[PDB]
Amino acid sequence: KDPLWLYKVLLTKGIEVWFDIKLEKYGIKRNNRVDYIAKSSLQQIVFEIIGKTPKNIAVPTYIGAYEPSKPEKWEEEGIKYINLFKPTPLMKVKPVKEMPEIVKNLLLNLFDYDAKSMGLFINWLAFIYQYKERTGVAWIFMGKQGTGKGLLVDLLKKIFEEHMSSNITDANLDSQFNPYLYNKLIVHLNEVVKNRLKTWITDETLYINRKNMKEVEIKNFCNFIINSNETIPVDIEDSDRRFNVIECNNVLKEQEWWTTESYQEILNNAEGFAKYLAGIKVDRSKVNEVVMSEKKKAIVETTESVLKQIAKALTDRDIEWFLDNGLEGVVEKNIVNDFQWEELQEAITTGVIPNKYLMIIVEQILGDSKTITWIKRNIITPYQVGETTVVKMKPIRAIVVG
Amino acid sequence: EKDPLWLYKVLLTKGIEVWFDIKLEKYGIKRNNRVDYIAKSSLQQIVFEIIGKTPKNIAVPTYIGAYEPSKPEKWEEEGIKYINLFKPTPLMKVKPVKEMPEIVKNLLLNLFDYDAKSMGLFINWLAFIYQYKERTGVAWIFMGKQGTGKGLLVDLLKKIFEEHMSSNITDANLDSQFNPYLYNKLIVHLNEVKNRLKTWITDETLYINRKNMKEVEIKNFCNFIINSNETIPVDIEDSDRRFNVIECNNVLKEQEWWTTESYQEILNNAEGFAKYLAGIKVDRSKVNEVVMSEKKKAIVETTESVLKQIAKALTDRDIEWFLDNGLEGVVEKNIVNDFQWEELQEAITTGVIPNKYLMIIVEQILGDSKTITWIKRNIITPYQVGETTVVKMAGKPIRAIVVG
Repeated sequence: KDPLWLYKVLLTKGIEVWFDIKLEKYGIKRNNRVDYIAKSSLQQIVFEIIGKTPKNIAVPTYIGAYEPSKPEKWEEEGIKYINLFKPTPLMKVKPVKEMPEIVKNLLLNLFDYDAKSMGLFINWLAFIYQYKERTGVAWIFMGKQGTGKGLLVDLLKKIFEEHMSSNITDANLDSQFNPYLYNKLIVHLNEVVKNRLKTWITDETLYINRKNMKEVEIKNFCNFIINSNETIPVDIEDSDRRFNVIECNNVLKEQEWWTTESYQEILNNAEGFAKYLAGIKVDRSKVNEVVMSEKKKAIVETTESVLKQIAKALTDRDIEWFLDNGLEGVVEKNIVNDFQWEELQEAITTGVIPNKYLMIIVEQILGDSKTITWIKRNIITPYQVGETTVVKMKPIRAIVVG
Repeated sequence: EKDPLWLYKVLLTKGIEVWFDIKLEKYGIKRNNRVDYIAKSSLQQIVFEIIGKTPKNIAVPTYIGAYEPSKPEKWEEEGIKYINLFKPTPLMKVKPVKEMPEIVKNLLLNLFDYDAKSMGLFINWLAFIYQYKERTGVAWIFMGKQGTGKGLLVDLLKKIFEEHMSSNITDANLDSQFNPYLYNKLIVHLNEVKNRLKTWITDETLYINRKNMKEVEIKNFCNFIINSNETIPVDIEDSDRRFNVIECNNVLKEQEWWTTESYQEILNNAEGFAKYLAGIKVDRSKVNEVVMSEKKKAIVETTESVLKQIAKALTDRDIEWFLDNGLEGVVEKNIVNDFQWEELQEAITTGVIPNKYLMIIVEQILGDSKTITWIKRNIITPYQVGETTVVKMAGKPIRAIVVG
């Protein structure tokens, strides 16, 4: 008669049930809680609610989708959708112009009373809180322990609730399942997958596999915060566009304002901090902004290969890089004359290096004797420094940069 | 039917509480302080035995199971209705006692080597777990040799906590795809993964995967006890706030008061020990307190990199660290005259070290000749010791590193 009678009677009781062809499960949405259950589970629910087990579930057929920018239901290309994003209490919160003070001292302690980066991080957080999109930039908090990184992720975890992943470590990565990425606005990882993570930052779609559900490709809303107590947590390239790095070495127990209860006082102020974020006026040009802090510049120049730097010093004829790396030791160990010591650095700046001097340079930077064949296949050829050639210096075989 | 909770009420008469758990799609049955999650066909076999008939529809409520000792047996938050899965074991509902049974006191004195401050700090930690039933964010590592009583202290606490404790979790259970040893536990004991464990101590939520149950995120109540007979059981940073370390080298067979029966006499005193913990006056400012015992400081400085210690010595211009590590050998091998041996130390103390001396210093500490490129890529640059630059000393322009 009416194939949606049960759907309507449960809506009166504030309960919205549909069938999700995509997962072959029934969706039930209660009081800011969306569950996916099998039919036999849903039949047990409606018997408790309406006193009878219908043999046929008279409910509509929607496609579940987690999109926080869209209505409770919408449709596109004829297929009708129902939304799986339901905000937690502390996202539906009245704005505030200024944040609770003990929360303000926690972040100031984290950012070392630097306003530009702390304000840039809060602008990033506020954007996630208000606009609920993927930013494509992640924040790495590192340094020492007891600095507040663990608290700020428990502070945000009370704000974002089910939409945040807390302390995902290699134990969950080794799992065949992906639950920490399914319908999340923030994903926290503890300690750090060099490319597995760098991809998640800018992916729109991930394959979500979770236990007793179909493996499904959903759109990606994850923003990553990464805590690490190692000196070099990840390999970062010099052209990077994904990572902001903040090193904090101020321990919270050693500060003026800290008590034992401050950990739970800061946590019991989650409402105030959420109300602050709700009131930030976001600058959308600076959510995907990364800055090259000298801690990040430190991570990059320890990470990038030394053979790459030799090749690029060779390319830019940067004699000053070689002498910063101790090339002048070649003369005090009398490997080279004072006459030949000026021919050798002439060869670097000139971009025409005889095989004789090519080995002298590489062996003094690297600290072991390398052959010309090795130098070409590990420094010259892969980084395209130049061509090995006969040059009229007598016929000297040299490499000409270019 | 008439009342879609008729069956629920009739089993409560027999003292039996059954619900349906939307979160696990299983039926929960709670009997005599012990909770099961079963399939529908199993629960129908249970109620047939109780009421003599098999209902077609299970007239029971729909709750969400949650393990929170702070909350009532049922409650609600938002519209969602909850039922509690924590039900304390007998020796948690027991009348306190002001003083501990004697044979249990000699074990803890023996474990802690008759030091009261550290033993009392551990009992204060235990008492907090017993009285307040929360996660402390601090773990205890018992170390040393074998027969000291650490294993017995774990069977003693396992009789108190029973179902709320995980006993002798080893590498076999970690390699399993399942997590049952962390599901609804107040104490978790590990026998003998540096970051997997350092995170569990301070996490609020774990993803619990168990055999025939859905993988589900639950609240974390675990406090960790760690036994190990290796000299360096874990890597500990100097700023650590999670670990207390106790090394014990008193074997119990070698002590005066020990007999064959002492092992099971201590075990038959679980009630007396539980009542003592119930009566401890807890100081909560000291439950998450960690102390750096001389064994912990050994673990820290065995673990931290030599390049980090060099980099920090360079930073603090601590000439005495270098000579503590034998830098003066540079003079006994006549690598250096008596005169640059004075430039080399003032170069360290001034924080301005010519490349010439920087390689001499590093080679005598590390024991192999390293290049300037290597020193910057592994000591200078990563720990931000300073900038390599041309500095004008005397008349020549000397390449140096300026600490700052």
